[PDB]
Amino acid sequence: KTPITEAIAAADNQGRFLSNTELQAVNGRYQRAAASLEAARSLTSNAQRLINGAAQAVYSKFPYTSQMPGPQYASSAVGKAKCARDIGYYLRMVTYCLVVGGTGPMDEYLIAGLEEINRTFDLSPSWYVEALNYVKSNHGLSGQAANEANTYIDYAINA
Amino acid sequence: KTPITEAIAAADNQGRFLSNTELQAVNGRYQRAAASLEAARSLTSNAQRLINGAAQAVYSKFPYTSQMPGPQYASSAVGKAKCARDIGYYLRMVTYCLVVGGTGPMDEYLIAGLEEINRTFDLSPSWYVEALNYVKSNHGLSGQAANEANTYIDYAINA
Amino acid sequence: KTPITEAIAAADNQGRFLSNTELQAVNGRYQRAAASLEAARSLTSNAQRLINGAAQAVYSKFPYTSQMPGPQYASSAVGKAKCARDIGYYLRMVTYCLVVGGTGPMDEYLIAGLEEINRTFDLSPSWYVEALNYVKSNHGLSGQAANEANTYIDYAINA
Amino acid sequence: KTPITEAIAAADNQGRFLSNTELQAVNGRYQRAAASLEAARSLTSNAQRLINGAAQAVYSKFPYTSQMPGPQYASSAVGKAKCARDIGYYLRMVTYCLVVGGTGPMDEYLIAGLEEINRTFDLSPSWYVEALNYVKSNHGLSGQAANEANTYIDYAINA
Amino acid sequence: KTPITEAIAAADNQGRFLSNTELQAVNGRYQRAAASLEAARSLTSNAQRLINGAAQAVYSKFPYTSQMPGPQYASSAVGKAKCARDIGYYLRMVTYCLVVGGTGPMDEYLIAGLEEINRTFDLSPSWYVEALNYVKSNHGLSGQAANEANTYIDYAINA
Amino acid sequence: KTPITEAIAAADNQGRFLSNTELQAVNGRYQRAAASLEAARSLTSNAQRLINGAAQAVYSKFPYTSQMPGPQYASSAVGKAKCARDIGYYLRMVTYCLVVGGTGPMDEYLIAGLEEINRTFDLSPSWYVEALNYVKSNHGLSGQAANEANTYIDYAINA
Amino acid sequence: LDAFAKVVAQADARGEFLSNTQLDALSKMVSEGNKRLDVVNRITSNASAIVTNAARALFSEQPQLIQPGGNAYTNRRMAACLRDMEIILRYVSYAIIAGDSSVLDDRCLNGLRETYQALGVPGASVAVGVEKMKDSAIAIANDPSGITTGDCSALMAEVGTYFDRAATAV
Amino acid sequence: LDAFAKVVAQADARGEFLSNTQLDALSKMVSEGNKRLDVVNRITSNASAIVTNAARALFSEQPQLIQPGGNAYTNRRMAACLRDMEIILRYVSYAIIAGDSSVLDDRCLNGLRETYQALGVPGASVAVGVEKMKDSAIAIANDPSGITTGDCSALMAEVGTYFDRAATAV
Amino acid sequence: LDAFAKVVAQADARGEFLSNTQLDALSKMVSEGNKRLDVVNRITSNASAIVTNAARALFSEQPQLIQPGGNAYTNRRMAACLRDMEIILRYVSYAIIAGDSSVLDDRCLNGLRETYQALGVPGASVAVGVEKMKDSAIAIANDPSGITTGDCSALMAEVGTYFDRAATAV
Amino acid sequence: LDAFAKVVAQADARGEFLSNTQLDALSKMVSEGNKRLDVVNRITSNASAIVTNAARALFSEQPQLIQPGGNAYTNRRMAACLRDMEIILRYVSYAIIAGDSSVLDDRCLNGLRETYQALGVPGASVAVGVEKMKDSAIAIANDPSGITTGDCSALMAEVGTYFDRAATAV
Amino acid sequence: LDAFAKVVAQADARGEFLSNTQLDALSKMVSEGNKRLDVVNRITSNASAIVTNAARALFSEQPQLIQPGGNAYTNRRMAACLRDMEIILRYVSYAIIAGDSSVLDDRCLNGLRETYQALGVPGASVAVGVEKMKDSAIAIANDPSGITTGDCSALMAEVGTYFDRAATAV
Amino acid sequence: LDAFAKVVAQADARGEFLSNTQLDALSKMVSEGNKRLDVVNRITSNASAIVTNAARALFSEQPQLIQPGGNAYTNRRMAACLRDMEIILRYVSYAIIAGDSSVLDDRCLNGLRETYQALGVPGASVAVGVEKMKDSAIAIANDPSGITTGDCSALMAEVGTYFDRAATAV
Ligand SMILES: C=CC1=C(C)/C(=C/c2[nH]c(/C=C3N=C(/C=C4\NC(=O)C(C)=C4C=C)C(C)=C\3CCC(=O)O)c(CCC(=O)O)c2C)NC1=O
Repeated sequence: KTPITEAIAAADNQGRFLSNTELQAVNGRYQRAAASLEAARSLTSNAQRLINGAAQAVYSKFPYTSQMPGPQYASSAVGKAKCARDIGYYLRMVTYCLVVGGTGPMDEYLIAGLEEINRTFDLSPSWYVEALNYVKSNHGLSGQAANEANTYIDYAINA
Repeated sequence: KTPITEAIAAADNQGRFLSNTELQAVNGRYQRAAASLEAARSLTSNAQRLINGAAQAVYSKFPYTSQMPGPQYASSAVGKAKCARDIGYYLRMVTYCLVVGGTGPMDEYLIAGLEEINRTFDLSPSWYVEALNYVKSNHGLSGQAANEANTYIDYAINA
Repeated sequence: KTPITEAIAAADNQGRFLSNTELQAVNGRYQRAAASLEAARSLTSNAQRLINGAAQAVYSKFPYTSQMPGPQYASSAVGKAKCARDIGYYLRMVTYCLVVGGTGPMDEYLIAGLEEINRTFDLSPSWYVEALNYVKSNHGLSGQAANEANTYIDYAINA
Repeated sequence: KTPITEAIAAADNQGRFLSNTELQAVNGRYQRAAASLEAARSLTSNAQRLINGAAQAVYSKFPYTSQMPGPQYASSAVGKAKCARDIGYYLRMVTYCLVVGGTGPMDEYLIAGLEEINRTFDLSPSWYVEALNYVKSNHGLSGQAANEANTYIDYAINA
Repeated sequence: KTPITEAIAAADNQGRFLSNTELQAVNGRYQRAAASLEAARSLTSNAQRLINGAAQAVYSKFPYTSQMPGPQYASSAVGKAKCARDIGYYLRMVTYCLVVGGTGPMDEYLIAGLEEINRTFDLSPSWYVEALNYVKSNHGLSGQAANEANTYIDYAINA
Repeated sequence: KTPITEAIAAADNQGRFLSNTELQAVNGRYQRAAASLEAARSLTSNAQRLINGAAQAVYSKFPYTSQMPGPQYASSAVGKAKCARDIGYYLRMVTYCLVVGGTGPMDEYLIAGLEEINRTFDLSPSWYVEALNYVKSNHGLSGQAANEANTYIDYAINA
Repeated sequence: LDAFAKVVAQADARGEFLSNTQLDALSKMVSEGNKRLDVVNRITSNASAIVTNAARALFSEQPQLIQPGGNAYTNRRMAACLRDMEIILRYVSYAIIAGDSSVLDDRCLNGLRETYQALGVPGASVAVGVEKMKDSAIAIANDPSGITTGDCSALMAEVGTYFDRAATAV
Repeated sequence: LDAFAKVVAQADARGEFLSNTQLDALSKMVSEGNKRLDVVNRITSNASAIVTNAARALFSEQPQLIQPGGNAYTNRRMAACLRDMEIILRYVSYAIIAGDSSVLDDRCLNGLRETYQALGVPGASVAVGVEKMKDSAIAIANDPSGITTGDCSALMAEVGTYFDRAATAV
Repeated sequence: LDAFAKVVAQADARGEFLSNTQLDALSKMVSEGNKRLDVVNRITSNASAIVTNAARALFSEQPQLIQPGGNAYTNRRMAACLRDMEIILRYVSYAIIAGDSSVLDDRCLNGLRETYQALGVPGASVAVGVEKMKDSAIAIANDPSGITTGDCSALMAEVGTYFDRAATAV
Repeated sequence: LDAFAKVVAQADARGEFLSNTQLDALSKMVSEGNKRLDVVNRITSNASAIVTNAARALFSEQPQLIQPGGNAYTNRRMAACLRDMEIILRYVSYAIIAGDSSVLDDRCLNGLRETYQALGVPGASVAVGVEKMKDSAIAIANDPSGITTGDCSALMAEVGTYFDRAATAV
Repeated sequence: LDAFAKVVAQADARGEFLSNTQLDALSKMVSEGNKRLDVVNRITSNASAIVTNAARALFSEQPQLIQPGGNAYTNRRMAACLRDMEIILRYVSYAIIAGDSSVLDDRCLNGLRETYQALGVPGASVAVGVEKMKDSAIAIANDPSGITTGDCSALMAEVGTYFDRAATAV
Repeated sequence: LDAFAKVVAQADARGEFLSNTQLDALSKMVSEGNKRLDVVNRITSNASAIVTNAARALFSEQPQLIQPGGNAYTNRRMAACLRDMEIILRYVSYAIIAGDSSVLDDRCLNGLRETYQALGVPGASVAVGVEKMKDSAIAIANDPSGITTGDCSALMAEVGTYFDRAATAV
């Protein structure tokens, strides 16, 4: 899903050519590109700091994740590496969404099957919600670029 | 169909809330409103001249429509009044499309069942195609307002 | 569709053998063969005269078809040849219907997709309706052979 | 099912008007009426003799039906009255079929659920097959009226 | 169908693992095995006597089957051999049912298509019902082994 | 779902009467009743101790649940009362399962919608898994009554 | 049911063979068969013009139907309206070949008044449409030109009843 | 629901564990289990004859049902009628194994009076059919021959209630 | 296609009217119509006995088909087998009324060899079954008793071809 | 319909072009567009917490809903209940982007009172749930923090009307 | 995929953030956006004439297609043929708005060569049809009249590739 | 088939009653029944941990499966992968209660190698996953703690064969 694929899908589901109704939708996608790309460029330049910062905020909000025995926890070097990896996956998905003007990349690569994974591996949604909140609180963006970044971050929180 | 109803429909067909993917589509609808409204205002102010002008162009392109016996023809006062009425319906539908940013009004009020009507009442698509071409040639619009008006006029021609 | 294929189809749709109900239907098909074959033989012997006669009647009813510029018109040698070809197709389909006791040949070879073709190539149904009326007015058949020929001609007019 | 209802059903299943294909089927139904009505009139005049004759032939072919204990048998006055009643039902259904030019009356009133009834009440198909054969052997019809009567009798035997 | 396959089918139809609900069903299958196996062993040891005994009881209940002309009857050496074969099939199916704790073997090998066969070959259900009653009256089993054998015999009678 | 309702459902889904296949399943349900009822009676007598004991074990395994701010936690009197209530619901569902010989009561009253609830209210599956493990470790049952109780406890853990 | 099947169905409910008098009446229906087929053939062969000319006359009489806000305004509504006229004539034509109105009652008219009341389709204007098709259909069926001369009065009365039945139903 | 699930469902609505007295009552249902299975097995093993003999007695008592014009006249109607008797006995038999009438109420009887009223099936004659199956089913279930001797009076009363429930419902 | 539609379809592919010679040949098919209807009527009126007697003869000749382990052993397999014989005769009978084998090829035989090969149904034994139905069907169709005397040799040859076509196909 | 399509649909029923005054009003809706998108974005971006916090407050106020025997007792019922809150907020959010309540009326609220009455869902408690989501949604939409300062009073009133419409409907 | 989603999908497979250079390239696609929309709008607004004029030219060049026996002879075949031209142009137009051929490959072209080979549709004649639509579509898209003057050469090359891709595929 | 039904099906193909020796072998399967139910109960009661711990060990051994570009990378692919492990264990568990692999062959394994080859799922890595579930399942089933002591070696060998059969199939 991007505004462009959605426009096509809407036309194709009715067996018809693209109309102005869909061309105007794509115009909107181009109009918001400046903000989306400002956010994508900033989040990307700051990726290392935001990822490692978020991981540390999560352990401090939930100190038990540093100490409880079990593979689901960041109480080992392996666990910590998994946690930072995961948060990096979320931040990367946010940038992909920004770049395409839609939730598609997060939907396909991350949200589909998310509930099943968290349940199976005993990962708590709250840990990732805090990481996401740290990113939101710490990206340092302003204006419509912050709106854009926060829309997708909040999309993940809702998921 | 308007970009707004399409955005809703895309969200609702998947049982989900509106995402940025749909909000950006609606942004595009607002961005093209200036052009669409320039066209709607001009076509409307000039409606009488464009309708009666188009009707006269059709009779001159197809003089037989002024003389052939039959209720399908403008060879009576009733027939002429039907023809001018019809062309007025097309122009009015173009303005409605402009106003909503989409083909919906034309689709619902005019295009659905069009083929069946023309066939049943023995009305020739070519007569309305010429009226539409007269409007396009004579609205006097320029810039993106002409693009907008012509997109919907051409939409009707394709229909 | 012929009375025979319809009889089979009615039996087969219910997974059953042919009953008297269907055999009597086929008897009716044989009983009307004399009339149908009288018409088919006469229309066929007179094909050239009826086709070229009908084509000329159409141009005289609609003189604009001889003069208006456009590939849809008989205003060129190519156009005239297309028009006479087409009318020949209609007359040939009428004979095929007569020969099989049903609308099948016209349905399959001519009526399916007819509306789409006429619309696409900007051919007016009225031109073919007049050709058909000329054939009806000029075949010279009488008695039940005229009934048969006219049933199929009128079938095409309705289409 | 009669040739007329079948003609309608064939038209209606395709959402179309009756064509010549169906009118010729109904013509066949009228053409075979003379034979069908000769048979119906004769079978009806001779109903009492044919019914009581068939019942007696069945008991003589299967004498155990006159002696074996059980409600399924003609070994009581009640049983005999049921048997003659049943054979009368078959003969009456044959006349109805003749009258309408089709199997409909037998199909609806007798054949639907026949297997279930015979099984449930322990009635042997062979008893009714012999009754039917007696009727065929004893109606005394000739020419196409015999063909007609025998077609429906044989239809029941097949059932 | 056995209690085990049914347990699996119930789990699989819901895409779930076997629960206690199904394990307890299989426990019941093992608990009734003693009785079922007592019956299967006795019926099997006594198969020859029960089969030939039942066949003779059927001819004596329905003496016409020894005399009436036709391939459906035991009025020939071939016919008698078919009849004894058939009764052997029923007894063998009863033992199979006992062995698996369910109707599956009879259902698959004998009951599916039974009505169609009896009808087609003009075999009377009553002949097999009497054979089945002879087996029930003559197996000599007691206690829950008789209950088991009679349940399946009665199952066939109902069929 | 109980072995009895499942037996009915299996018969009804095929439009047939109960066969031995289903009666044997119900026999198994009665055979395991002694063990199931031993467990149900013991778990019930010991309900208060097991519930309050499990709740305390959960807080000691996950001390953060006693201190972290948020309505999802047992860091308030309300929270603690919710937690003990919940564990009581699980124990009560185990007894209901025992009593009916199947997972039905837990399935309907607790497992359907479980994932959605835990996710929505930010309750961690691990907290209830520990409560369940405490019950298993502390019911004090032996022999097949322990097997029965543990089957349903483990069923909930799997859920 | 066709007219023959109706007689049978009444007789089956009484458990009776048809009398010679009833077989005579059925014979008579067969003697009227060629005339009845002409009627069906003539109405059917002119179905498009029958529908179209009646609709045109209706809209001419009742211009409010086609004016903006009218029930037949817009091409989707006009198309629905033309299809209703065609459907009604189609089922009436089935009733004529059957010599019985059950197909028209069962598959077309049953529940239609309710349908229109729910949609706000003016049933009374439909009735006017159906009555104009009646008048054209009979004038066409009963045209003395191009057919063997004879008396079709009974049939034209019967055709009348089916169209009137429809107009009443809507 | 079966009888055990019913007790549970009532207890869950009050948020309660079952008392020892209720567990005792459930134990008692288990002690009656072999008798209940005999009842189901006996009725089921004789289902064809139960249905057929009851229908035969019904048609014998009420010859108008099978006379031309009667609701069970024609083989299609007779077949529907036999299938209704079978269906009712089938659902009654499910209620007996369940020790609860909810399956019979939910999947068979709910809406059936209405169904028959709409079709013109004589519900009262159905009731007579069901009552004759009741009488045969109990005489068969409660046959002292070929079974370990004991008292099934409570069960035969309970079986009665399901058949009566059906007869009332139709 | 029927035989008339086949001639038309060949002519339409060449863009031609039918010649008088071809109209004469079509006339001739009509003159053979009553004989063809007798053929269909006779085979159809005896369909049950044709199928049953052929199957009986087949199983008599090839006892291994019905012995345990045989493809027609068990009542479900025997029923499938009888239904195949009926289906084949049914489609052959359609081909006879059509005067063309396309319905038999399109709706029955196309893919059937493959079907049997996949199921392990012995296609060759099917062929024997079909050939015995051929022999009985022709002896019945061509019975000089109870019909106006005339020569049906051409038709009986044509009937032959459809049955042989089926036997070859399996 | 969206608000623009509504104006068009009213004008089409009168057969009229839109006046300059009506085009001015449509222009004004476009000028309010960025504010409206903020409203939708803010409510949507907080949808989970809006639903969850309102449900929590509801169950806190009305503990009988969640007590054994209560309509929201059991996890299946609680899940249905949470899904209803989500569905209602979802349709309200569509109405806000549309500037028209037809989607909320047509696809959500129409028939819902009846639905709840049939299920025994306490419609009035639903209404309380919807009103708490209203209060949270507006406080979130109208948060002066993190947005360009301006006056959204007209919009917040309009948002109010959709939530109130839902609460009235249930 | 659109062109932006393609870049993302390649990056996700490597587990990488997009580089500034790749974000620059995506920016550049946005700067070409108005031109691309003109291209789509122009081709779409002329779709009927593009299809019709190309088909006319095809049949003119290859009269055997429309002669009796030809693959586009009969109105049903001609209609199928026109619909194929429309479908191909429709999917090409989707590829142009997407800046990626995956929709055209996935939903149109994949398996089409096979489809035509099975039906006997002359794939090569289709290719000629597609190439004439290419030539008309580009001449229309790249018309210097009625548009702000600038250079669309890169786009017209890209449009070319989609039409050529289709012509190759058939 | 279960193991009892298999013996029957082999005997039916030969047309034979089971010998006393075969009835003895079936008796012996019944004597092993409680042990077999323990095996099913133990594996099933630990199914979640069996699947999860095996998948964890697999991904630990083969980190490329979960790395970007890996077949189990992304949550949708990981979820598919976990579901495959669950499905395989589920069908293996059915085979254990049945004492026969036909359900596992028919409903799970048949065509699965092909499925994976078409999707690019690494069948060999699946096999490793299945073998680790085998090792855990047997260690759990054969735990000497909390059960009446006896010898389950034959059963553990048989369980082995089903897991190995699956691993071979993928
Ligand atoms: C449907 C539910 C159902 C279950 C779950 C069930 C289990 C079950 N397993 C049992 C025994 C047993 N179970 C085992 C099994 C083992 N012993 C071992 O040391 C090892 C490693 C195994 C591994 C499987 C053995 C050896 C016995 C005693 C022998 C026997 O009863 O066959 C028994 C006999 C009573 C007892 O000994 O406790 C029962 C009832 N029965 C049921 O009806």
